[PDB]
Amino acid sequence: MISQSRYIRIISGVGAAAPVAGRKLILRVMTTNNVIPPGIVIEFDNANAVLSYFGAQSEEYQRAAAYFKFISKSVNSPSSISFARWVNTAIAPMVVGDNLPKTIADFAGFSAGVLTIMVGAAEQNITAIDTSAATSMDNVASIIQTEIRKNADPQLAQATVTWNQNTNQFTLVGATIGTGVLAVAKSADPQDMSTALGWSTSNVVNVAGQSADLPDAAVAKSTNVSNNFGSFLFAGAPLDNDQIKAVSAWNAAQNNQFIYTVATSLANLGTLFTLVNGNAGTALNVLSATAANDFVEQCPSEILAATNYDEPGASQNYMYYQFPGRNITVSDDTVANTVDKSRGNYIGVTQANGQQLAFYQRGILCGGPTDAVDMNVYANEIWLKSAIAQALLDLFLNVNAVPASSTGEAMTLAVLQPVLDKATANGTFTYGKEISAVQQQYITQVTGDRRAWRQVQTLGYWINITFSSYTNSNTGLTEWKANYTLIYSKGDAIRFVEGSDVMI
Amino acid sequence: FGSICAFTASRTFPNGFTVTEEFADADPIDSPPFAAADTGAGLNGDMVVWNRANILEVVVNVIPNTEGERNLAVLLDANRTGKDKSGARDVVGLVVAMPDGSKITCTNGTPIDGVLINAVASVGRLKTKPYRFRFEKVIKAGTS
Amino acid sequence: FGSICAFTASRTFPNGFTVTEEFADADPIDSPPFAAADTGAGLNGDMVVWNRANILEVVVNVIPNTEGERNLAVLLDANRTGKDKSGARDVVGLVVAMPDGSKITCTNGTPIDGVLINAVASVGRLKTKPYRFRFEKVIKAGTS
Amino acid sequence: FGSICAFTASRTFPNGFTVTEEFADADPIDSPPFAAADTGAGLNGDMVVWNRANILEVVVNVIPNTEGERNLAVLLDANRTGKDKSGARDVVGLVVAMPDGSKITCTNGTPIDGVLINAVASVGRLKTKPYRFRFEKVIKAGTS
Amino acid sequence: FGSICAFTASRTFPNGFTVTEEFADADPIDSPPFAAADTGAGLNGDMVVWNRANILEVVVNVIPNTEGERNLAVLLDANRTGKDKSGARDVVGLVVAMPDGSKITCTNGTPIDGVLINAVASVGRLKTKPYRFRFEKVIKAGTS
Amino acid sequence: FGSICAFTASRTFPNGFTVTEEFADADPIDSPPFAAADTGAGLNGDMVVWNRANILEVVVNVIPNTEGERNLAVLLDANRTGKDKSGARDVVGLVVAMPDGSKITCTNGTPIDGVLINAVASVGRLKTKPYRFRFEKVIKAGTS
Amino acid sequence: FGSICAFTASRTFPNGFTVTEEFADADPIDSPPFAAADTGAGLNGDMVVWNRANILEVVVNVIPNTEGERNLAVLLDANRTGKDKSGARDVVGLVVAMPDGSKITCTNGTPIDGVLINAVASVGRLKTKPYRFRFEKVIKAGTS
Repeated sequence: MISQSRYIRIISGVGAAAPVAGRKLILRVMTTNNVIPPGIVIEFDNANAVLSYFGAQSEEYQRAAAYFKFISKSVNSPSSISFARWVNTAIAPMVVGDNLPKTIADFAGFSAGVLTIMVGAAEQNITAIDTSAATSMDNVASIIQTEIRKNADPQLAQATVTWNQNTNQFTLVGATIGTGVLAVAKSADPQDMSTALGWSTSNVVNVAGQSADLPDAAVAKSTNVSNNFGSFLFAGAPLDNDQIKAVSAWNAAQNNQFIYTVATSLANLGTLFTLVNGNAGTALNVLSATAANDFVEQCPSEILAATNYDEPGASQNYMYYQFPGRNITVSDDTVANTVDKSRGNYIGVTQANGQQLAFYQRGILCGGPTDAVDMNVYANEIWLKSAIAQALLDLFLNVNAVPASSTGEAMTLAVLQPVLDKATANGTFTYGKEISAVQQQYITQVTGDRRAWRQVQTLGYWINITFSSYTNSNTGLTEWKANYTLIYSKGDAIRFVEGSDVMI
Repeated sequence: FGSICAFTASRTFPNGFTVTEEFADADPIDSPPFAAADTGAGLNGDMVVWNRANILEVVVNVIPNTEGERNLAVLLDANRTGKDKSGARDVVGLVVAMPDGSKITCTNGTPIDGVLINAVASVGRLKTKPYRFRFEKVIKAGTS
Repeated sequence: FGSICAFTASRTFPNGFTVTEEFADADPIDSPPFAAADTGAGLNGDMVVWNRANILEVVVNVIPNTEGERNLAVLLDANRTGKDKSGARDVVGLVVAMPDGSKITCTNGTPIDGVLINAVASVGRLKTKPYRFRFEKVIKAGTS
Repeated sequence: FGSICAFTASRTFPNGFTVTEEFADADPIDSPPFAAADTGAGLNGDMVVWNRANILEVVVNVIPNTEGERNLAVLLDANRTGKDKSGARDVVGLVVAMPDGSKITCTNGTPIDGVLINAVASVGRLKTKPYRFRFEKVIKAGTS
Repeated sequence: FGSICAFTASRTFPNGFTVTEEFADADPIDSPPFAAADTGAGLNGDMVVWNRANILEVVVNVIPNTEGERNLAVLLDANRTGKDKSGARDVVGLVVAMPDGSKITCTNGTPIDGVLINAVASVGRLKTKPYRFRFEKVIKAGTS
Repeated sequence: FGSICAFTASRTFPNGFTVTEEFADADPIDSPPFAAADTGAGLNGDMVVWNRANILEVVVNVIPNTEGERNLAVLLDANRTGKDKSGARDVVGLVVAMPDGSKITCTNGTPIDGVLINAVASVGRLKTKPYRFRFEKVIKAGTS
Repeated sequence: FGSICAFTASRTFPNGFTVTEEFADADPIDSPPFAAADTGAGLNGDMVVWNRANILEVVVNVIPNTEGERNLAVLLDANRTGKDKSGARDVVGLVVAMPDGSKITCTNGTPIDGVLINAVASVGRLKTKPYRFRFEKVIKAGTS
């Protein structure tokens, strides 16, 4: 009889939800674990995937378990995380691209006439390798390693072959460190390890000899590979003050695109604030010296990742969030006052009506007066910039041409209008805020048109577009551009309450 | 004289289309007066005032056989109600570019009125097309 | 100028007839505006919109004494209500061929208005015949 | 131009009388438009149609002082309602002979409107007489 | 041209008075149309007719300052309703003699409309006087 | 041409004032028609008549900037109702002297209509002032 | 000819703004007639009168693109009701300076009518802006 699942199929006990329904910023972690190859970025949609890939003992799983286990004021969860590799020390050339679960011990029968071809600087080959016994994959790796050692080539003289159980990757590390390029090609010999081993099939990652690089340069390569993240951090041991300052300056070079979260002690908090004064986009979180790490630096990242900007009411404040896993950092008013001068965030404890309450006390970012001090406005600006850029690129991609005339301006405004409607719906845009004389003068200065401050007071925003001509640097040819200006208001929030009780 | 209108639709015309033929003896881009408040006078001369609620209304006349008119007819037929036809619920947007700047943008709206087929007048010429619209939010960005 | 209308009837004129005399100072092939939606604005500025239901309407004026006018009168008299006369319930169809292609076809319809007998005006000429109609579905096959 | 009307009455004018003076600036032999059906459109675009009931109506203007006008006045006065006067309930018939054949006959009818006494206009001339009528059955014998 | 009207009142003017100045641009001796019957059509085409009841109405315009106008004003003031004034209930009679015989007589009637005081127009002349009337019985003795 | 009006008020103008500027293209000293009776006709032709109750109404147009106009404005403002102002309840009287005698006197009355502030027309001139009135009793002492 | 209007607002324009472009073929500074009393007449001729309550109304037309028109548009948009916008509840005042003195001042008022966006007429020119107003108290300091 037919299995009856051919017509109606019902699965019970899993109930997986829809993967993606909106736009969400996600955390990026720069780790020095040797498992991840330097040149790739890996995204995990669930904590169990991190557990399987890295292992239970790894600190990455410890971070991921805390990160995925978070519920915001609205019932939301991050649902995504990404990892990148930082090359802390010098690395020898390696070849690893093997993700297929081929380690079913199906290597017997390939013993006869092995001829693996390696395309290095100078090509060299390997004689027949006997893997008929195939007692274990470790033994097969050792037999392969010995036949690599048989060569007199400096790279292959002391090359090593390893194996990892949790993943399914076969790795070879060159004998020389600092410089070199190693690669393999697929041969036509039927008894070749090119197909038997993972190398030279579909995706294989080739990494050349590399010297140690600074973290500021390290994060740039990761951003070049992919930029689908927000609020990155550095894992492992804490960085030096100069390295932190350099990364902060690099982040400030980008204009309101990412947040840098760093964990510091009470002693070092005063010193860092002097160096990282200004440099918008940097968050300082105080670390407790009497307990475990607790990953306090991840506190703003989780709040950012939980937000869904497609839904109304997305915008939210950062000054009251309870993290049961985290521990207490400060408990005195004078210590809190000293920390607040340095614009540091922490978890503070207080008692009200016999109940102790602990929450993320502050949401202040270090930066200049022109920059957005609060975290919520910074995140809203990030989302707004991303949406506007995406809309403009879509308009360019889906039209024959955009004339340098009034028609082009009308087209560009029409494309941008729905994004502005969504921004008003989210809570990024607020209406009815009173405008002072200084702000009125600034608005009339930025936009030559007067009475625009009236519109930003009433409706809450103002936008206009013009076109002009310029010449690019690469060629002497003249081209045309467009310019637009957007003014909007920042919302206020209540964070302190005072009252008086009078009896008769 | 150099006046254009760019229409966009969320589903039918995601990228939008432009109309430039505004027709001869009809009034293009017409808007009825807007009522904003009402008053009442009580006995002994007291006056009370309250705010009324209304939305912006616009109508544009076009040449019987032009690309913009054909696109407008396509939009109206897409949103229309009929015996056996799918109804695409889409919100329309309009931006008007006048000579000497003065851009005006309307965000949320829908078609209201139209004429299904062409009609010939007594003189022997094709008649024009009303194509009424209504909108919710209006922003003026060209006071300069 | 080169405009014709072919009328078909379910029972009276199964093979149909053609009319070409569209008359001089009346409006031939006239169509009233078609209302498609209605709106309302609640307190605090919220806007709500719903779809109205309507059908296409067409009226054609003809010369008092012509073959097309006589066929139209025959069609109207068959469906009319009267003291002692059979009423043939038939569905009518109309296709309009304009110069430069642009065929327009209406499927389900019925006669509504007419003038029973000829009337003479003050100047001494015979008067015009309105012959109103309404239809259910309209399809346009005149993209060319 | 060569148009005549023969009026017959069951009681007052059993043999009938003829009228030929159709007056100058008013419209002789006028007939309002006739409505034959009504329609409604339900939700989802369904269309329903039903037949309305109506009768033929005709009005003829005449010279103030002529034999036909005097006979028409006699008929209206005979059927009229008054303080102390007999009311003769009679049915009227009308046959209209047009140039080039085309006879039109109306069978059952009654007078409805009129003007009781002559009136003088501002210019100094006598005014015309409306003399409205309505009928039940109409037959056309003017195929030629 | 040689038109004369004689008015009689049972109490105010037992012997009657005559009016000959019929004024220039207004309509003297005007009479609205008279409705005599109404009809209804039932389902399946049956027609039913009934008689309506109405009375004769007449209005005459006169020169602002003439003896006939003064007598008409006296009559209207006598029959009028006012704060403290006697109201004489009298029935009026009217006979109109046209050129070439044609006497028309109205028996029972009363005044309805008038203008109390003289009014000056924009050009600088006195305005005319409507002086409406209604009557019950009318007899025509002008067969000649 | 030689027409004057003397207005008197019981409280505001006990001795009265005179107005002589009657203005150019408006109608000075206008009076609507007066209805005095109503009638009905029952079945079988019986006629019944009853008296209606009405009062005299008069309106006078004046030049925008004259002494008479200013006095009329003062009277209207005195009698008017407002937020915080005393209301003087006074009875007004009017006597009109026409060329060749013919005095007309109205005893009990009150202002009804007016225009609060001056308005400018399109051409660039000040606009006219209606100043409507109504009265209770009218007596004519102009037999001569 | 030398006429100006100074507008003040309690919140939007605390110091006020002036308007001088009154536009050509529309009527600037127009005011409808004001009704102040009503009357009734009882049986036997008794007359009763009572005071009605009303307020002053004014409307001013302006050139489509001028500073005064832009300020008026700003005021109307500030007070208007909309989807998501603050509503500033402010009272407006108007003083009108005419040639040869004659100042007129209105104290408490509010905007009522306007046109949201500019419209183009058939001839190809921008259309006018009505900008209606109403006020509670009016004082005249123009005796000179």
